[PDB]
Amino acid sequence: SGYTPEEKLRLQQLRELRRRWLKDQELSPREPVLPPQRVSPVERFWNKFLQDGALWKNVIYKTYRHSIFAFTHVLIPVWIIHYYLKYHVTTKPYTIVEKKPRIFPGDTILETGEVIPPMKEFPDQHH
Amino acid sequence: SFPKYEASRLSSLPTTLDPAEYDISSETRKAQAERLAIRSRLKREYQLQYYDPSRRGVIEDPALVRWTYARSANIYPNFRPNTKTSLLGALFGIGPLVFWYYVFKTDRDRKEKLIQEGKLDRTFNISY
Amino acid sequence: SDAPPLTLEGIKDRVLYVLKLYDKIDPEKLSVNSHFMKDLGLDSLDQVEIIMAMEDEFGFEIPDIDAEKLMCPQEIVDYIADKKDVYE
Amino acid sequence: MLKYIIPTIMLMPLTWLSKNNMIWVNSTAHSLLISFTSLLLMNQFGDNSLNFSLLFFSDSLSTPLLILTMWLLPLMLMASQHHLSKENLTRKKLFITMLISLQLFLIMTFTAMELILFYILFEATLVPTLIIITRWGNQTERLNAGLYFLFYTLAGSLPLLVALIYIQNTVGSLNFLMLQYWVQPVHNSWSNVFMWLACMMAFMVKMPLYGLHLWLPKAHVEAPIAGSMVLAAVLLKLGGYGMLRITLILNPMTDFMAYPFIMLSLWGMIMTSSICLRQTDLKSLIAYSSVSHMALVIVAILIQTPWSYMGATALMIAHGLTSSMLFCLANSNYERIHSRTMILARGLQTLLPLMATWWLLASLTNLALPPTINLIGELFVVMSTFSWSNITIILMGVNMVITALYSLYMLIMTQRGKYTYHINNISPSFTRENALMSLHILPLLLLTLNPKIILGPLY
Amino acid sequence: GAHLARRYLGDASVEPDPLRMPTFPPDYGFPERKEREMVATQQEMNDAQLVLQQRDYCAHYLIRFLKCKRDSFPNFLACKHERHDWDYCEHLDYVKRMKEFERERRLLQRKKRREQREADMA
Amino acid sequence: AGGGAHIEPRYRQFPQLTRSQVIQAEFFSATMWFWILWRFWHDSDAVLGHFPYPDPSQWTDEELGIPPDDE
Amino acid sequence: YLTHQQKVLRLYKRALRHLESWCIHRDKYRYFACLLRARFDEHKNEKDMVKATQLLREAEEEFWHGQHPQPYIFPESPGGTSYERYECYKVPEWCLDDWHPSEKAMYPDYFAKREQWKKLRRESWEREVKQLQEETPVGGPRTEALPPARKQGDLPPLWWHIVTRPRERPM
Amino acid sequence: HAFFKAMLFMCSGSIIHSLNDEQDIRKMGGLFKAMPFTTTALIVGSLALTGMPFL
Amino acid sequence: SKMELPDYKQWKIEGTPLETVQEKLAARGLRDPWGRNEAWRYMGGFANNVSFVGALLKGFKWGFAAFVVAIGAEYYLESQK
Amino acid sequence: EPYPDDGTGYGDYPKLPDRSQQERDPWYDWDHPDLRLNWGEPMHWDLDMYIRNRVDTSPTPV
Amino acid sequence: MNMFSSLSLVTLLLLTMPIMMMSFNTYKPSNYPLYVKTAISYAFITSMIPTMMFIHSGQELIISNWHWLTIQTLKLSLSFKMDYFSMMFIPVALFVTWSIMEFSMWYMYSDPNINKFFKYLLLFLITMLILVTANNLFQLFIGWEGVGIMSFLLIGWWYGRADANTAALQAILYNRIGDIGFILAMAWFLTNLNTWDLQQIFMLNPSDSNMPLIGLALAAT
Amino acid sequence: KRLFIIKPSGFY
Ligand SMILES: C[C@H](CCC(=O)O)[C@H]1CC[C@H]2[C@@H]3[C@H](O)C[C@@H]4C[C@H](O)CC[C@]4(C)[C@H]3C[C@H](O)[C@]12C
Ligand SMILES: *C(=O)CCCCCCCCCCCCC
Ligand SMILES: [Zn+2]
Repeated sequence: SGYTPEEKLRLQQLRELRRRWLKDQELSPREPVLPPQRVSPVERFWNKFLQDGALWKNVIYKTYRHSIFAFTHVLIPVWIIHYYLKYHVTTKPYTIVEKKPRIFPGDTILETGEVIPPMKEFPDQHH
Repeated sequence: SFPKYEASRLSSLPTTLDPAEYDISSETRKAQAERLAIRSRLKREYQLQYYDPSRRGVIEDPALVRWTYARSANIYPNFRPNTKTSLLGALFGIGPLVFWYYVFKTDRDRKEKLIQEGKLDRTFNISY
Repeated sequence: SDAPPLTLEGIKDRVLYVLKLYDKIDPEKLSVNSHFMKDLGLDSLDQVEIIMAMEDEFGFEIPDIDAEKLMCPQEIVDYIADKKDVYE
Repeated sequence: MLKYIIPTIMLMPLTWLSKNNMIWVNSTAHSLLISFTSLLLMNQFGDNSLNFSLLFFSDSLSTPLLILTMWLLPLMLMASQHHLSKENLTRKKLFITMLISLQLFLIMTFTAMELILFYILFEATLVPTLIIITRWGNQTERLNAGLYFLFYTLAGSLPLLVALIYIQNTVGSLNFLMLQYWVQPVHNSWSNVFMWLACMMAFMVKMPLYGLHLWLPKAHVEAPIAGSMVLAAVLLKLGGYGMLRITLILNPMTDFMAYPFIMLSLWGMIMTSSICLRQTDLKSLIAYSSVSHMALVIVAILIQTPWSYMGATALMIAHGLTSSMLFCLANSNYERIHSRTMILARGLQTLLPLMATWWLLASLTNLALPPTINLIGELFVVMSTFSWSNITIILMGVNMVITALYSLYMLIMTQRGKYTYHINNISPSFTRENALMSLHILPLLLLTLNPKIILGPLY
Repeated sequence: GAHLARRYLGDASVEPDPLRMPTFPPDYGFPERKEREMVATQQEMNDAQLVLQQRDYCAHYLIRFLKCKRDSFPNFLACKHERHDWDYCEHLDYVKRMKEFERERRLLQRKKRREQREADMA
Repeated sequence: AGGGAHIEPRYRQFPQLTRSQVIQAEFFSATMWFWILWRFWHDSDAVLGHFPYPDPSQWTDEELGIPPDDE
Repeated sequence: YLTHQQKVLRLYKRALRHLESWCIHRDKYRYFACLLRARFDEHKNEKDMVKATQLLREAEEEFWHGQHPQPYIFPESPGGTSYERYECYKVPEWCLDDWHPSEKAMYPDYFAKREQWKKLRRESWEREVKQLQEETPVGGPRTEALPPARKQGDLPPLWWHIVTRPRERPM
Repeated sequence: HAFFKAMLFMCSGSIIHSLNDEQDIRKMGGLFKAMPFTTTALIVGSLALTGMPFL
Repeated sequence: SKMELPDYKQWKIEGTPLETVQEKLAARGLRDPWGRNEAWRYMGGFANNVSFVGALLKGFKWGFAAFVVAIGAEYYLESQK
Repeated sequence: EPYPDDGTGYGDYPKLPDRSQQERDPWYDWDHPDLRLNWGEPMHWDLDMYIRNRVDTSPTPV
Repeated sequence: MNMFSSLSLVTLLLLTMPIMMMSFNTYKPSNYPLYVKTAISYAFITSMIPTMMFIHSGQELIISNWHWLTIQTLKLSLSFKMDYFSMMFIPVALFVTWSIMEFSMWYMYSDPNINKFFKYLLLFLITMLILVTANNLFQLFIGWEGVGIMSFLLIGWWYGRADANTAALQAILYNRIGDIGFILAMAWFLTNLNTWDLQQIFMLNPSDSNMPLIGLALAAT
Repeated sequence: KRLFIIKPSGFY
């Protein structure tokens, strides 16, 4: 049932070829030949300064990455949104509708100072 | 021994249970030889063109072409009006149009009266 | 995905290793080039249960159209290398 | 409208007096300048339409169609360059001339204030559109597709000519502004029944209406790419524009005469959508899609509700950009494999990553993914028809299901899967093709931010 | 519960009809029952934005719970006592609901005995 | 992928482990039971009942108002 | 068609795999794996082709009733959970001829090696057609198997696509 | 629900990758000691879904 | 790096429940020539796998001690103030 | 075997078994692995319905 | 009110920033997967501020920032409804997505198109927060359809696998049937109540509601 | 051991 001599020889003929082909699908140590990409002063500054582990500074370096993120992604957008909401949205009727705050008995109101009577005396219970 | 397997339109009979994959007569195997004969020639013709390095483009497939011509262009010239096509055409074509005409016609007349008589509710209906 | 590749030698080593645990061959007489049906005295049903053991070793099925054409441990290594793209 | 008519005429002297190798650059550059100046027609008021003179006027319904028409001419020039490269220079100039005349007749048709002037120009579009199909089609079926297109229209146009003249002898004028004040109710007599048919069947054949649509799969398949874009983008919208105008003088007879054309349309959506599920030709599949989407416009116009007229106008603008984009995408493949069979080429997303993205966006708009204008118009028509009869939601919903299947079926069949092994000439996408698709989808997606300009007079 | 068998697998007139209750007069059988009073006022409940389902006699104790919730922030591991008082008050109100069901249950049996008594003797 | 230990893959043997892996894994399992036990200790009512459900039959007609059959 | 040894061999592997699906635990599978082998061992050889064919049909009928409703499948096999998963990363070889020269220069060595492969392909094409139009019956071939190169330095006919196919984990 | 059902899928992924893209549980077993951290999460999640008290 | 395969002979079906199968098959005159191949699954660090109840009881011993000591602090804390 | 000449416009197109493409020998070396077809093989009249994406007529366990 | 509203809209705007920067504005091919997760981490924190304020005093406000389209007597706006359901689900989705996003960096590290994979996940997250916070049906409908189509692209991620395409297309076949009910709900509310705003639906409680509710049940099925 | 990944032209 095995391979006939003609076939087993053909499979060997191709087998040598394929392994050579797969060997040719390899990259020389120089490749890829990237073009003259320039590095900014910030990129080269950190490469020189980050050579050593120096666990004491890795917190500082992490802070810079996060601090850069916070200002651009959390502080500028909130600035723009707040300016948009306070001076354009809230200048039109009912654009921002807010549920009136809950008023419990025995409370003081900031706007005028009204006081609501606490309650009628309760029939004290237990348990 | 075990209950027979019932083939269906959407459930074929397994090749193992088909009572024709065990007996192989002299003529039964003779035909199968030609099947792999004709289909072996095609595999040869395709591979002469597929592997050719001077060929860049599309290997036209006459089997594919005969398929579309039959599906689209060669239907009407082989159409004969008879009881089979005439009735199926009236049932599929005219049928549904008539059915939906009465469903919509009945409902709208029924709805119209409820507006003349005031029995319909349109209290907050000002977008139409 | 992080699984180390399979070298040509690694395929043979595990191929032979599995055969040695099959209680139908003499380990000393068992080399890479051994015909199951002509040298080591195995029946076809013995070879089939060798392929099933081989598939569960490398974790991939092999067709019965070709698995019924492997008659040597070396042929098994060639088939796996061809399928799994091993070159060195 | 002379500030657009005269510049369009001057495209012909420019094309014929230009150098041999700069005809595609001169015509494309200046036809884009005409399109830019068409934004001045957006000066619309909430009470009165923009009336220019005794002949021409523009309102919120004509303006979006005028902008779409002048926008397509530059696009059609780009798509025609590949298959005309080996063509004689003299004949390559006559091709560019037929398109210019087609634009000239179209802008004058969408602004004509007098219906007979509208009819003459409405009927003049057949001549250049026929020559494009019959002269510059590739297959042998173009000759027969030319006759089907020619005679289906005229068989309904000639009765329209009698009906329009009969109205003038009775009302005294066909000026559309006059007809808004002198219109009189239509009594229920057998004569008025046939007056209704004569006034509408010309516009039903061009939309087209299911049952009279056999010309579309022939004209939109055997026509070249330029012919297919204008055919499916503006020449179907002449039917819709006609009905939106001439229904002013058919009430209340439209209340009961519209029933047979609503069942052929509501049922025709399902039948034509279903046909797309088994088409073997990629260009044919896009054609049968036009029938399904144009069946909603017919329903919207015939029920005469403010929401339905806003939807119909938005449906026509949305479908013109989407339908044209699909034809362009189909032709880019044809320029490589030179066959329209849909299953011949598969797994194209492996070879052409960016052109596959255009396929995705083109498919989503076809199935009305919100908030695209495809969905805005299709939603309004579905909101208005529900008030007509709540049972219609059954038919509208079913078609939305079948639309998703065939829209995503052609995307999967050609873009996904495994590539054909013997198709070895799929060269990368040229900048022309990518620019051609981007000019279809970017303006379509931009109208979402300010959709009120394509909703029509009843907005 | 277990009464389901009686209502479905047993006699009907004995078991009440929750949809139609109450049936017998609110005062018959008792000597001028004292009306159940509510401490919380309509204006008071509105200012607390109490859900309608919570506008029950048990109100005026949920208002206590809310004030502690706001006056102990963040201390969600608190105000447990006020939670119990509102729970307990609902429990007492819930308990009385069973009493009406049980009271209504037997009063139906009386109508059976009295009607049976006159029917049987006559 | 990016980091982590570099434990080699055993061929047929039990895989290698690390100190932090087992301690951290074993830590959370213990914290689960402490939470269950502590939570059960202080609020066992929620998982065993809050208040006793009165038995309807043990009541008496006096607290219900069932008139005598005589009238 | 498929002879008689092949069917019983095919039928034997399925029984083990389907049985293996019920067993799950590896101690049980060996307990019944031998029995199944014994059941075939009962009717080994025995000649009498008419009786052997009759038994196999009953064996097939016996199998179908007992097949696992959800058989185990290897991930990278038809019906598995990874079949064709990596066909979306298998770009053909001819697509490299269309690269822009500005991006061929990033792999000067790889394309230099490609030139040799293409050069070999053109040179060897003529013989492979010669070799195939001589070692074939007059009425066209009757088998899908191809003959090898009956010489030294000559590549097997029709080798380009069988050799240069995409890798099984191309990315 | 989102917490422990999200956790269960992530923990299952750890099993699948470690077994050479194997999903069927008929070719698994003996992972209590091999993957303790996944084991702990697969058990914490397997109990929250069941509804163990106070989780 | 090179892979170091353990010795093939060390996998002995003895002790594992695989030889038991051979013993059970031997009771009817049958042998299974694969016991050793599966031997490694029942030996080494894979043997003595926990039971289902133990898996649910994981970490209870360590956790329980925290509970008893913790509640003791509460009792003392209540008395102090 | 041509289709019945009953006037439905089937012509002389070869009728073939209504077997879905999902139930063809998968391990074979098809010219179109996705479709399970060979160059020149006469395609079924309803081939686009039987592609592996749409309809499966394979034997069922029950 | 000023801090409550701003910290809720920034959450949604923050999630789109990685998508906006996909326009070759910042080119970090090897760090984009880490970029997206960091955005989700910062979105969880900002969402907690609105959540607490609803815990403290139960503050609820409605934002209608943009006037989009006005059809006769119907006015459509890009409204956001920050209430009980929005302020508790938003932290959970981001918290859970945060873990899935972090887990994906490990699981899909070898994928060649991991960059495209983290755009689709982020896009789905946006379409879920549009559905969650919608104050009108049309805005709710945009998110309802959006999550459907993103599920289609992610399910058929390995598009060479014919089984993936079938499962992807099948997932849009069933949701389209449900969409029939959603269109029915939009139709009934416009016809009879003359609105799509959730505020007006709850303020005109109709006695008869079997039809619109049946649509929602079909849609939710 | 980096290997060359064939991809369609990403320049155009
Ligand atoms: C903050 C995050 C991880 C930092 C860390 O290791 O802790 C890092 C990873 C990649 C960075 C981002 C990418 O560099 C892309 C953007 C361009 C600039 O780097 C600044 C903003 C920018 C948006 C960066 C913000 C921040 O520095 C990021 C998001
Ligand atoms: C009342 O509402 C009971 C409804 C049925 C729920 C309980 C079903 C199981 C009861 C079994 C215990 C029976 C009492 C011993
Ligand atoms: Zn071409």
